[PDB]
Amino acid sequence: VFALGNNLGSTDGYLATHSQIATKTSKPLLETSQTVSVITREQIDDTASKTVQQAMRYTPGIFTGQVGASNRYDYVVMRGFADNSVDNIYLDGLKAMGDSGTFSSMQVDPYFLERIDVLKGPSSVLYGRSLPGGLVALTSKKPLYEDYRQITGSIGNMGQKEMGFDFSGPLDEEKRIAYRLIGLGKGSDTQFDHVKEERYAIAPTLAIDFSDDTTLTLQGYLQHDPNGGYHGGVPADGTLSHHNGRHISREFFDGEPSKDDFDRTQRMFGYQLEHRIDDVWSARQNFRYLDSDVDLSQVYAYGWSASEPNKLNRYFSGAREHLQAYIVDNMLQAEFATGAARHTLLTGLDYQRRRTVVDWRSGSASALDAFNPVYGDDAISYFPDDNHTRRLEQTGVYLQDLIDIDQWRFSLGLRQDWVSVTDKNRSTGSKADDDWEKFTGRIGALYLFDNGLAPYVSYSESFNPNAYSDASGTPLAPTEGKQWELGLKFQAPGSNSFYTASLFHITQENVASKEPQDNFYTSVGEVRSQGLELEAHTQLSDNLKLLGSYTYTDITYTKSLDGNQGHTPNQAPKHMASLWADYAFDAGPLSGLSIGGGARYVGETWADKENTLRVPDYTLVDARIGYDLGKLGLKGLDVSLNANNLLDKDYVASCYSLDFCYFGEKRNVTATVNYQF
Ligand SMILES: CCCCCCCCOCCOCCOCCOCCO
Ligand SMILES: CCCCCCCCCCC[C@@H](O)CC(=O)O
Ligand SMILES: CCCCCCCCCCC[C@@H](O)CC(=O)O
Ligand SMILES: CCCCCCCCCCC[C@@H](O)CC(=O)O
Ligand code: NA
Ligand code: NA
Ligand code: NI
Repeated sequence: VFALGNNLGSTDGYLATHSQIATKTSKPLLETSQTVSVITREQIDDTASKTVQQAMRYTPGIFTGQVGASNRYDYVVMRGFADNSVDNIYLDGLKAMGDSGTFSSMQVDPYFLERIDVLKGPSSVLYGRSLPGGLVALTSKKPLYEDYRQITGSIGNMGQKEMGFDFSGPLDEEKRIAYRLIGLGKGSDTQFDHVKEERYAIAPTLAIDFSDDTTLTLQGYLQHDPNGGYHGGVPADGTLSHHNGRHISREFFDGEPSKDDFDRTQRMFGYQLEHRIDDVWSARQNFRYLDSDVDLSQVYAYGWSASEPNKLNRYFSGAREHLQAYIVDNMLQAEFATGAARHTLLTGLDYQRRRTVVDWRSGSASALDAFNPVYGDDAISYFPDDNHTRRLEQTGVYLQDLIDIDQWRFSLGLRQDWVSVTDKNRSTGSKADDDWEKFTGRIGALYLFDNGLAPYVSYSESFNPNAYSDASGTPLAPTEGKQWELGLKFQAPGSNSFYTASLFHITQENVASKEPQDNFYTSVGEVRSQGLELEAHTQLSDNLKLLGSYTYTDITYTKSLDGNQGHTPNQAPKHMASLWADYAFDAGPLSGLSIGGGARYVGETWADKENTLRVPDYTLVDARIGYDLGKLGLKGLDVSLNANNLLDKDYVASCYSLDFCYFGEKRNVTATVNYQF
């Protein structure tokens, strides 16, 4: 039923049986030599996660707090590696292709997805450039071959309101052409004064069966965000502590209302072609093109002003960016036997190409009182403009073999990569132009016991182009990740329960390092991240689903010129844990009702790489109640009330440095109505 490039599992409540993310071909999680979590549509809905980042808050090895209550972009820190977290997202097989070094990172609304898979650790062997911590792969909704219709409505605090629809179905008498059309409109004042978020999006999709051997899928995703919510940060002095006498509200807005814009338009046109050649061979081509636009205009705080007492030193930052990008992945796979051994041999060739045109304005703004701001003084005092064109190109050739034999599952992969990047400075004339070729390998071995236990060991690699440069303005060499993972998976034969343990050790080399006086880097640092991840999904009866996680992460700088040579980076909790439970009353008095709840604990973190100051820990509580009106004669209609951060904690979710600390989201309460067919 076509495994190449599909998950092809089966899902039941919060638990899926298979995935494609570690292998690029459907494999049962139990027989897969990597740590892989999967978050279902149902999980996303039950926790009322507004955002792919928020949707990961019950998953071990993941930190969701990088910018606190900001929703503009999706920051997912994996296994301690925060440094280019916007780039961890892949969509229908293919990297998202935002440009991490500009304001043009892309955002996928969760209403368009059906699933989210997380793969832990270095993963370049099938994806090219990526992070040492791993990757997140989103799977979008697809056309259906029986008629389906949903309409959905939401109201909330902070002025939240959402409407959305989702029609799918067969288009022809013979059920070989199918559509899906998904639309939404969405808005929020946030917790923060004078800010809106706003989105309108629509996703059409056509699915065409060609002979008995081919499917073609045409895809669009048009999204427009006329407002970007909030993306500010404030000093730790006055947030984790008192500044002179005061404390700095979690509703505080560091900008100017008359100069705060964030307008993002993102359009994707894509296709997936699946083709069966023989009983042995399959091919598959995935492709997507992205044309984005960002206009941005903001005044933002950078520390206390040194001459004015209770006011924040502030700057301006404008941008107009046009990004155009494309990505294609070609795969050819064979299923054949050599004696006792089953082989699944994959080769493929991918190609990425990205151009981004960026006109950046900047300058200084009047200072602003941090407790009793007076807005209005929006005159900017401009610095020199800074205009660039930026291109990247990556090309990969890769080979994988999955060898099955007796109770062993083995895994081999190689990949050759070619990366070119170039920056034209249209303001000063100058040009950077640099290219690297990289080789990556992965090897895994798992053993599948008769009773449902599956120990596995795995070795694996990543590379990623370095964000930083040397004294001559040349980029540093790419960073290299290497990981040994040792893991244990369990599912009892009968049950719908699943358990996982992973011990891992990751090394990151070529990390940028600077002597504090210097303003240019050298690639001479190293980071080591090791820890333990536990994950439980339990069906305790037919009415009760549980998810449990625990995460121990010891990440430090094992080599650093900055003076931080045994420190833990910021945004890296030593401990995290979570627990979520949904109860659905079967029969009796409360039939149709559902209650669920959860708790998430995040340990203390450092505010700074110097480790001079702690961010306190926090436990947040989320809750829900739902009712199925099908019980009472209105089949398909149901209704829910959700609350995240039920106890309305103030807290600093994290800091990026002592100058930039971020508040966690306050209590968020959404009530929802869905009518199906
Ligand atoms: C279990 C108790 C809670 C159940 C409450 C169910 C009712 C849900 O109402 C939400 C429907 O409202 C959505 C309307 O939003 C858009 C309309 O406004 C236009 C804005 O210009
Ligand atoms: C109900 C959902 C509303 C749909 C929102 C999508 C907005 C996308 C803007 C696309 C504009 C270009 O296509 C027009 C052009 O080239 O001039
Ligand atoms: C086996 C045949 C492949 C099927 C056709 C797909 C070709 C994809 C074009 C990619 C362009 C790069 O190659 C350019 C390069 O960086 O050199
Ligand atoms: C059968 C396998 C054929 C493989 C074709 C490999 C082509 C790779 C060269 C293109 C790489 C660009 O991103 C950078 C560049 O070339 O400057
Ligand atoms: Na892994
Ligand atoms: Na938004
Ligand atoms: Ni616009």
